[PDB]
Amino acid sequence: NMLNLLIHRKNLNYLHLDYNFNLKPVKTLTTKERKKSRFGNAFHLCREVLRLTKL
Amino acid sequence: IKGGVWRNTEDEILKAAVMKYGKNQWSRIASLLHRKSAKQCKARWYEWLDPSIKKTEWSREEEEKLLHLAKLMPTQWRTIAPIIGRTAAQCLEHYE
Amino acid sequence: SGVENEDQQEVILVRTDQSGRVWPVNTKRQMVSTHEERERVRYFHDDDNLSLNDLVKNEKMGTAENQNKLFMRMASKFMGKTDGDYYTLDDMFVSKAAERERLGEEEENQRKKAIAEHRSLAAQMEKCLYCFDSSQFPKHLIVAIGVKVYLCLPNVRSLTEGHCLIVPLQHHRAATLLDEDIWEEIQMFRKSLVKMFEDKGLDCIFLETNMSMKKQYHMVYECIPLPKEVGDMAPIYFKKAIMESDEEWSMNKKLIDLSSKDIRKSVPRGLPYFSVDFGLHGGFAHVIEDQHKFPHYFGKEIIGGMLDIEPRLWRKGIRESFEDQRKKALQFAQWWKPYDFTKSKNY
Amino acid sequence: VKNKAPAEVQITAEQLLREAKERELELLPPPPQQ
Amino acid sequence: LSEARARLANTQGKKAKRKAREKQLEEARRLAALQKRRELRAAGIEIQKKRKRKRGVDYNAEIPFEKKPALGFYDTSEENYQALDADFRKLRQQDLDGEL
Amino acid sequence: TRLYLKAEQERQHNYLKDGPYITAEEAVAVYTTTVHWLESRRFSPIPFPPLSYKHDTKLLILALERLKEAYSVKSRLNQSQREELGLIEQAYDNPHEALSRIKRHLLTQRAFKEVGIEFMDLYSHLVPVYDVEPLEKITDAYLDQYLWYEADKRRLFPPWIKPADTEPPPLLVYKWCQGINNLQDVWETSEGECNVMLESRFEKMYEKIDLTLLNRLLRLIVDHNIADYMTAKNNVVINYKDMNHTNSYGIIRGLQFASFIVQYYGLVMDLLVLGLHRASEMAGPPQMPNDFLSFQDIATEAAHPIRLFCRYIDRIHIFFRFTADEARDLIQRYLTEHPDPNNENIVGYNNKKCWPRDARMRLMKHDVNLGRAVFWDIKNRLPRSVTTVQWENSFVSVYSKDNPNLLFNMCGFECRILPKCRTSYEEFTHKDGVWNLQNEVTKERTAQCFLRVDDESMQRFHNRVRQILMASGSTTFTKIVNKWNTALIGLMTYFREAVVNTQELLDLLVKCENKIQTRIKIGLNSKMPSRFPPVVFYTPKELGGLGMLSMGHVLIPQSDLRWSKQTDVGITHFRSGMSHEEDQLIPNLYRYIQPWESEFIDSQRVWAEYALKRQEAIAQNRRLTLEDLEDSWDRGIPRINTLFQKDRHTLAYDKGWRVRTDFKQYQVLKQNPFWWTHQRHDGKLWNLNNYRTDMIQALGGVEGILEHTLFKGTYFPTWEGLFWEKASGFEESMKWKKLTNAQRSGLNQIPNRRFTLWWSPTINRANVYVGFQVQLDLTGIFMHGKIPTLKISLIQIFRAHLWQKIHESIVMDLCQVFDQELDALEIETVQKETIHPRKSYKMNSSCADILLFASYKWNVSRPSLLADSKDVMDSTTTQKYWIDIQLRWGDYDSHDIERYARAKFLDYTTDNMSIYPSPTGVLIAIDLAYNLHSAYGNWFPGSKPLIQQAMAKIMKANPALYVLRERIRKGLQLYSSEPTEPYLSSQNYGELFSNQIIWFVDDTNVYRVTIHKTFEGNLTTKPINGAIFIFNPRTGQLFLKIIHTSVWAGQKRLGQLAKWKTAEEVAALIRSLPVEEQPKQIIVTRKGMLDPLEVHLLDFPNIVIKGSELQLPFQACLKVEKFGDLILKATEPQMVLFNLYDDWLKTISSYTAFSRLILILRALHVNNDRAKVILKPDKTTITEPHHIWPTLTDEEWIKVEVQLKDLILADYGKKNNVNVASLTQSEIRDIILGME
RNA sequence: AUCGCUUCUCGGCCUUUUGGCUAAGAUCAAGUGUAGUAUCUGUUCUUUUAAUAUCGUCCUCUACCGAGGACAAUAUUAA
RNA sequence: UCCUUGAUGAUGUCAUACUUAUCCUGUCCCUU
Ligand SMILES: [Mg+2]
Ligand SMILES: [Mg+2]
Ligand SMILES: [Zn+2]
Repeated sequence: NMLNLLIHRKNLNYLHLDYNFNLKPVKTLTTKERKKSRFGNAFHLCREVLRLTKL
Repeated sequence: IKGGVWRNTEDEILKAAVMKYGKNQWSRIASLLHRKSAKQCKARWYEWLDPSIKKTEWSREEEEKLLHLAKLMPTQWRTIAPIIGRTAAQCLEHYE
Repeated sequence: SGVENEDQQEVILVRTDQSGRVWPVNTKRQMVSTHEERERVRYFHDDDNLSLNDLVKNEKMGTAENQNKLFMRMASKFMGKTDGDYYTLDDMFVSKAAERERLGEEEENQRKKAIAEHRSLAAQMEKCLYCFDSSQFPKHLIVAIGVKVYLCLPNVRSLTEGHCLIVPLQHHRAATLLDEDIWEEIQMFRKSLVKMFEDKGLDCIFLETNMSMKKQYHMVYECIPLPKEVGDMAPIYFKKAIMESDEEWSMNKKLIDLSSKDIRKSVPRGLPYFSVDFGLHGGFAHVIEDQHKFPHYFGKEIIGGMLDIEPRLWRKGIRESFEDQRKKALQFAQWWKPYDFTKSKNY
Repeated sequence: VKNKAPAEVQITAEQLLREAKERELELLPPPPQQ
Repeated sequence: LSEARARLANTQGKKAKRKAREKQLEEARRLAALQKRRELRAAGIEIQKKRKRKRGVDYNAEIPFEKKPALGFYDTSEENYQALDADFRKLRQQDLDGEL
Repeated sequence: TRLYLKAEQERQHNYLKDGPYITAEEAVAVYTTTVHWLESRRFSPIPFPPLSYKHDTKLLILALERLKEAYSVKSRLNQSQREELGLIEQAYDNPHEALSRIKRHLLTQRAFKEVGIEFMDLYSHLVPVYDVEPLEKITDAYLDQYLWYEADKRRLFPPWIKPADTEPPPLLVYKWCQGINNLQDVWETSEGECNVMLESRFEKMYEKIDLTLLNRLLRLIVDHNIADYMTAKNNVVINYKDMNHTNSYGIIRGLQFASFIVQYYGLVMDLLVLGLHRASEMAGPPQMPNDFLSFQDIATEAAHPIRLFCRYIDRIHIFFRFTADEARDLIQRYLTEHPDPNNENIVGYNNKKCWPRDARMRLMKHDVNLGRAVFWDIKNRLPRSVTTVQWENSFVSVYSKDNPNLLFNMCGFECRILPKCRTSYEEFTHKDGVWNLQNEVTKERTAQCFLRVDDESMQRFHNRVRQILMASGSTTFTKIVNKWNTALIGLMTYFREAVVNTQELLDLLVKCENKIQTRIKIGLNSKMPSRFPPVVFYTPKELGGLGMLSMGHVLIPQSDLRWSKQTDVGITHFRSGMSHEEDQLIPNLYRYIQPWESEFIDSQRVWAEYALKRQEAIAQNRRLTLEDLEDSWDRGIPRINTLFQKDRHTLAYDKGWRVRTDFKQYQVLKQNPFWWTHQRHDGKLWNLNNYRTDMIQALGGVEGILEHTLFKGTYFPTWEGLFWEKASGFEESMKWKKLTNAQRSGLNQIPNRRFTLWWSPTINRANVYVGFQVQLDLTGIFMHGKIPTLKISLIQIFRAHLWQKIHESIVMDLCQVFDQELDALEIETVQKETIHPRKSYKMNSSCADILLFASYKWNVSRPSLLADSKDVMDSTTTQKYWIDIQLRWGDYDSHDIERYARAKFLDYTTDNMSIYPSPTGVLIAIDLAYNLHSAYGNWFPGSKPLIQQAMAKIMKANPALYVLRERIRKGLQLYSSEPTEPYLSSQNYGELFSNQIIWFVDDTNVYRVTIHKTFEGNLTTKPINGAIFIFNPRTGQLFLKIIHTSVWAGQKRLGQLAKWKTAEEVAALIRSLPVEEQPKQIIVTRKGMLDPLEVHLLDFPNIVIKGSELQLPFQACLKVEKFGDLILKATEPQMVLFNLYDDWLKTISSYTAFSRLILILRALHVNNDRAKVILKPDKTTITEPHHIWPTLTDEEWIKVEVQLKDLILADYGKKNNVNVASLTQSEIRDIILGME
């Protein structure tokens, strides 16, 4: 809920976090949408910690 | 497929292009004159278009210093030429 | 198919592949929809139009590039910069599966096959010394005429004494691109020129130099006779100069041996092959990569270097008197009178 | 038919400068009377 | 000679040449929107438009970054200034600016 | 470079201000010494190159070749290169105009255009590269050729001027060592005797050549016009971007003839150092000059302390023999001029720290003072205005009663010689790094030479590899490896046996090798973690590898020596080299490169052997053959195969080419490692075929190598005739002309695509990349890691849903096999499920690819494999039977298809995610990357021998797998002659006469043309009516399709659509023909029809189309007057029927009639006129108008068969000059029926 | 002479004007053929058959409504 | 006081000539 509330607050409606913590784009992205939706090591590292805990 | 004989039109465009671009941009000048490269434009400038090139008649003391330097430095016209104040080609031609 | 009325006529639009097979040619980006509900379902814009038999057809007809068409477009400006991870060239490639401009792929393909290819072919064809109805075509250096090939003599001062050529009637660009009937008629001229030059006490070298198969030069099959005390040394010079030829650290293992196998079933249909033959016994072959460190002559350089001839003969030629000195064909015809097989009317 | 003959005008650099001044490829027109 | 004159004349780059054309296009679309709005006000149709910007409308509405003139030793509360004569039957865009 | 040109303008200004430095007394001394030397040698001055010089075109060709060698590596050319190559090609195409131009510049020109300068960065120092005008460069190159040829005729240079043509630099060091050994009593120290070795340089020799005195000395040597040209050529303007000065004092190194000036000025200073007397004793008399380290007498050797003296270009090497008296006297003179009260001479004395402590020079007061004193005496002999000699750049070594060793360092490697009479104490000979150099007189080994590589050459190699790792074309993986291989073979084939004695250089080789491998790995990103397969590096470039060479003890893991193959029995696992050993260790280059001592001993042997061989072969009167020559091909000092160079007769005029190649560094910007040799004169000097061969043997053989690759995905039967094709990639005109090197930042791994595709079953492994292992898009491919160009390749191979179509094509084909074997097994009806299409790329579960509906029951067996034999058993499970079809994409770790089949069976039948209708079905697993297939499940009786044959048929005939294989070959650009579809070639002819319907199709006479002369005389080409010849070899029915000229309205030049009209008419004929008479095989005479018909018969998938190596004379059948009059007189396309077996089948077998018809048609193709006479000899013999050939009884048929057989055989023997009475029956069969 | 207006010449203000840095930042080159856009010139509308696609009634299912099937001619193009 | 409304056809289109985000190049002529 935290990770996709962070997604939905940044208006990144074209991304999808599935239930096994894979982040995938719903469609094919433009250059501007791809420059906008590039996350850093904090979001992805927390996402992968949550993937290990869900395993 | 570059070069050949220089006409008056190319030389006047070369003069005006030195007036615009300067004496340190020769590939911008040689883009303005086709069938002439940058080395050719630079050489044509320093050998027939620089207004320090004395195109007048040789005096007496000039040719005396010419014979003295040519006996003094054998076949060294790029060294003799800034001393007697002429182009090395003119210096060699008048010596011959 | 297409017409392309080339200033009066009709030319049937055809395309050649790498293997030289000739195929009839039939006649803002919107980022189409490469997904579904959350799932990736197709990459390219026409992944649901092609059937399996249509894929078999396009695989048989298709020219051998399939990467260059995308690489040219994404090699261009305003494409962004690959910033290491999260946007590689692999997903830059995926993002360029846009919507082509209403059969624009078809129009460009048609335009390339038709107008560019035809123009190149016509240009080669009109300025060709071969392919009889051309512009230059000396026409008095002809000695033979056969079913589909003929003997000719070169346009220039002719490196050796009995220098002759084995030329087909049409542009074919290669011996591997020939059919078996034309090759068996070239081999009859070859077996006749060997028997003629052996009875004169000379020897034979048959050269074939095929450069890059996209320039459409005419096929010509050399025949350079030279003395028997020099022709016995001829496999050594070519064995030495083929291994010290084309770019070091090659891929294809230089100096193919054609003594038993022969050219047709030694070098695949599609790639350059300088080849040499020593009389009747086949000699050596060399698949040519790196078309700049391989001279387009290469065989007359070795022959004119072992005969100690000046280099003006092999590169660029020396022209002769346009009718006077080019009556060496009279001398060649009285040599080739007992050995003519292209007629029986000798009553 | 082209004729090679020595001319009389003999175009110079300052003539090129004067004929280059009147090209006016940078002077924007004034806005219209509104 | 023609290329010589055309290259001895030029001093501007890509961005200056696109900005000059962009200024001419902005002037053209301004006169076009001016004609449309003048027709809508002449016949009389009060279609309102939008604005989507943070700053910019603060210029005509009020004094932008107003500093009051410092006051002292002389009363200056009584005196005032007289506004400009409108005269909207002779006045032109060139007239407010002055001659070039 | 900008700081250098500031200092250089400063130096030229200080020369023009501060006058000559030369101090004219000293210049008169130099001039007069040179005059007395040249009159001492009776030297004949070089004239002007004459107007009718017979050798001038040879030297012009040599000079043009050397100028053309500069712009051969690159392909990006500006205007100056294009003008330069245009002038070279004009000088080829008209040599006498060029020679007139060159002689006119040599007589007249004295002011020259400005030259450019830049610097080659060698990472430790800089080298000037000079840029001269092309016309001037051609004139200079011819002048240089002429000067060196006339200097070698006139014997200008004595043999101590060292870069001579017939001496490699290791041969120079070897001659120096054995010349020290062959001096008289050179190792004796009993009465007090010292050896001194001085090694130094002429510090600023180039920089200080006064051009006036240079004019004086050149006018002593050559004609005054040539000397004025050479003097006025050195005085030009040097430019760099803003900077212009005039070279008024030094010389230009980058001139084509500057090598001659350098070696001659060094000769003048050799006369200054030695003196005229000792230099004349070294050169010998002019009537009988001696070679390099040889005097006339023993008494002339020991006359003076200077014994041996060589000069490499600016490096000086003198050897000194002193008696104790002369040594003490010269030390007294040095201590007189330079006293030392504090014994400080032992402090500043440099010694070589490469050798161990017992091996270096000891510090004794006498030896240190003698070394400094000999250096002082040689240093006083040179005026500091001419050149100087500095102590910090030189090394002196004294051998005495206290020093058992003298150290020296001549070429790029250092060496010390140690006599056995001095302190060795163990007379050993085991090391390959040593030289056992024998005394000449006694023929006994006196001393040993120990060879190490100099530290400067090691740092040179390290900077070379550092340059390879830079240079932005370093992401191509073959650019890197080829530059590495070139630098490595330059290093090894220069320093052959000194490499293994130098441990730091071996460690440096290992380190640089791992660095360029790490560069390749970072190019694949690969990870920091190891177990990256070394098979992708060291594999020869013909198998798709990099062809990387090796000089380090790297080993391959045992897990790489596993491979397999699927035959008719099943899968067979083969293994390389398993007993207990781990000796698979990359054949590193030192064993396969011959040491120099073996070269030098072997070369005199093989040249005397070749001399005797060609002497006995010319008296026996036979020209030399490739076998006896192949005995001694790669052996010699100039390498015996160099006698067969393209032009040896013009390389006899190329003199002074060692120093010319050693001064190409100042002319060409590219640095080569073979600056000391060239293949034109010296030969190849390395051969690595044994190395490549047992590299292939060490990696596991060719079979064990190709299992790492997608070779099985290409599905070539053999690997033999496979040729690679880098001529059609993206590196093309668009790439070549792409301007903007920031293009090569995203599109930088696109050269690497084919390589990355080829070795993809090892790069995309689990055990090479610890990774998250995502599934690729619509595939059963799992991509381990993020290999830069693999995903582009796998998307372009599987474009347009290829997994789904391969799956539904195997399901449909296996159903269709089940659609015809109903009444052999126990059935009702087979049925194909319509599941979701997203099941091919679903590894976790699957549902049902077919369902069978058996009549009563099937006691099936048990789960077993597709390649098992026996054991039918338990329960019956009525009405239900499922198969599944799994498609995988295996890698090197996991491509065992049977283990995969049983694993997925036990995982799919024992869970709840995948639910099957029955527990009694089978799944069939197929590996698309390896073309392997197997199965594991419940086999009911009579199903396993059906599924074996069915899968074996489908794995080589499925049209979707064909698209897969051809797209893999497409992306790999890998071609093949020698395997094809299996032809009819020889042994299959017996299969022509089976119960099937087989056709022969001949389109030889479709596009036939007639040539006639016009009013211009120019011959033109007009078409005639053609035909298509279709023949039944099992009934005799003929289909003649007349192709009219009208169709040819539309090209009429080269045609090329003829093949297509023939394939279209054959397809239309099969389309109109009913299904009862449709062919099973269509065998075509011409191979070019094999691809179009296979297109136009895609609607008829059951037709096999085969080519013929065995050619048939079916073109001659249209030579018959009936057929020719039917074709040529026609005006409408039509299908006409015939039978060439006219009435033969009543009494003759189909194959006897066919053999008779082949006899008749071949005799018509060759015999003609005589065949018609012999087949129609009598008017009373008749033929019927419903038939073609005359009515004969069977004995008459035997007679005419023997007759036409003689017609074929005698004419074959006539056209091949062979006897028909010695031919065996198989040869007679291959002559008559087809072609051998 | 002084004051004012108008010609004419000239001086001083005219930096009111060249708004950085790096390896002068680097390099230095073309021809032909097709396709698209713009401009100029010339001349046109309104007031039977072939191919492709799919409101009423009847029946069945589910909770008057919805879905499915069948039936009744319709639309386009050419002579 | 010229008359004096609740509004489903108008100016085009085609052809030829002159300059590209396509198209193909790594390329040559001619006399003594
Ligand atoms: Mg950027
Ligand atoms: Mg610009
Ligand atoms: Zn031709």
